[PDB]
Amino acid sequence: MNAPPAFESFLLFEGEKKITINKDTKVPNACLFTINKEDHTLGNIIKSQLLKDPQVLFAGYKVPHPLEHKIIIRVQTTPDYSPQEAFTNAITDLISELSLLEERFRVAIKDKQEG
Amino acid sequence: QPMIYICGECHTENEIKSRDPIRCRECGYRIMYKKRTKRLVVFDAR
Amino acid sequence: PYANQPTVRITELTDENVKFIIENTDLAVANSIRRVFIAEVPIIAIDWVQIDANSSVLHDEFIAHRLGLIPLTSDDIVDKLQYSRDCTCEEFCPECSVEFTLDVRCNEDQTRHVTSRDLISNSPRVIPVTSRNEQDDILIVKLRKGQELRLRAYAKKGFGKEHAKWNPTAGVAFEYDPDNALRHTVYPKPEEWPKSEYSELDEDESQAPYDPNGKPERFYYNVESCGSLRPETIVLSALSGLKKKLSDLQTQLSHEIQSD
Amino acid sequence: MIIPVRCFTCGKIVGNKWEAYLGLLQAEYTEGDALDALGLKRYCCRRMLLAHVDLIEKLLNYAPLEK
Amino acid sequence: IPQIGDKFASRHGQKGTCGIQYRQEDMPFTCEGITPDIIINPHAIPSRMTIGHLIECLQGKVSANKGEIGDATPFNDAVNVQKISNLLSDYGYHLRGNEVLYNGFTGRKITSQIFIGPTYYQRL
Ligand SMILES: [Zn+2]
Ligand SMILES: [Zn+2]
Ligand SMILES: [Zn+2]
Repeated sequence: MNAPPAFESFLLFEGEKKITINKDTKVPNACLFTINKEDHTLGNIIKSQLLKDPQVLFAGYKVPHPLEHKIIIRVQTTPDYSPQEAFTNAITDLISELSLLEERFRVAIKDKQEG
Repeated sequence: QPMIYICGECHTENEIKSRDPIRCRECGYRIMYKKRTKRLVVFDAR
Repeated sequence: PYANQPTVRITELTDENVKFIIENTDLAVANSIRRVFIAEVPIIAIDWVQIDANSSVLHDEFIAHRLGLIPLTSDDIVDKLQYSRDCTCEEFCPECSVEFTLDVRCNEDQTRHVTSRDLISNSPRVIPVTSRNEQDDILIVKLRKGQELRLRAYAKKGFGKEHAKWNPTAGVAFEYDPDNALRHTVYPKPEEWPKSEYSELDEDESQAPYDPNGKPERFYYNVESCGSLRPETIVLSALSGLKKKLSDLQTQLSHEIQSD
Repeated sequence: MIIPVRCFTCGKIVGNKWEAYLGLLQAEYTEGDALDALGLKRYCCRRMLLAHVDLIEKLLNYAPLEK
Repeated sequence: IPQIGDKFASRHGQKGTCGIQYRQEDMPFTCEGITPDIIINPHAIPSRMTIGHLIECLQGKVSANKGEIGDATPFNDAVNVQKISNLLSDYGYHLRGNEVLYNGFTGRKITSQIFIGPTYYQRL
């Protein structure tokens, strides 16, 4: 009667942007990234990778409503740095980490099956 | 057009037209069931 | 400001589960990997049923739901098939779906067990796991003499976010800091609690001394497979899926940055 | 009415274990040992097999609608 | 199919509607990846004093781990909480039915060890 289709958690609606960047006016060098059709899976890793950047002053995320299917990630960096650049570098670092983890898991599987 | 029904007691496929008392021709039982439609109903296995 | 250099150590690899350890990674990465095991590792499962005849004691949606939860071998085919969203065909085609047929009739006096062995596929690679060449076959329905079940299913590509039938795991044990050194738990009576299988403590010692400078490292995993994928295929597909989620996010990020 | 396919909690397949479970029980296994023989180690799957009531066997005592 | 707003009840007067449904990766999990089918609020216990709910949960954990059916007949001196706890401690569990759970969203351990186990629920 009121059950949303299960794909609405993963699929973007037509004309709906995957990610939107909005300047935070309260403090300088801060941005809000509203990412649609993602959840804690990417939010937590992006936040925790951003916390590894010493040029990042704030890194947090929230799912504003569990029934809704977006996350907001707030990133504040030092003045010489940018929150967009920080977010990009965090994603790049996560991708490199996962590539290395995948190659090493392939090697470990090969060793385990062989000996 | 035929509207074949099944008997509740003898399970016999028998045709009955409108304005006809509901009686199985094989055993006279008074309760009949319609057969499953031929239309194509789809289920999402969820 | 840069990526981790995680290492891996697989401590057990069977056809049923994989038990491994990831070290030198963040807890968020470990838990996102754990979540992707459950919710973003695609597999093949029946997601469309057409009941041509069902004289069984279970109604049509019961049979359909029951067929959807039968695991189908998805190892090499799931990467090749497309989502029906992405397929440029009609409702179905062999590029985005797999056809199954089931046609059973109980004529004999003993009860006929309509099992997953009766799910006949057009694709030899995508078959019910129990039907793969021990464990018995999954029971779809029991039929009495004169009862009959004839249906036509189509299996699709999906993951556990959409429905648990596309979840490839039969349990994902995840653990870290087996000895409570980070004190992320606070036992009122630490002596009362059993020791983890990964604990390295003498029996007199209940929990490790508190580590003020500690961070969660060395996450232990036991990924049990429902049958569709091999456990190591579940882990590899999870890592690839998480990496493609991040890559797509970065692509959209670049479009948003350059459009500003 | 019939043995579920998956364990509600973890999603382990239990549909193929009901008949084997009954065969082990008539083989003079205890329910715990039978559940151990089938590889149900989490108490959720043990719940699934141990608390199941096979009502379909009673529904098959009624003649079908068509012969 | 059960949904938000459907009424469920245990056998102890503990009724309530489904507030929300989380997927298995969003629910909290034990070290062996068991997620709860249902999560009920601890504040429903103290005023109500439905200790039978807790004893049934603990007895049910013992029953599921032992392969038996628990005897909850009302006035039975051969079955008390200490015996059930001693039985549960033999299966590698905290004797009082608590377990370390992990946050499904972040994977971090929950500081307070949660009371979890099989309980018979009813859909109304
Ligand atoms: Zn008749
Ligand atoms: Zn197609
Ligand atoms: Zn289970």
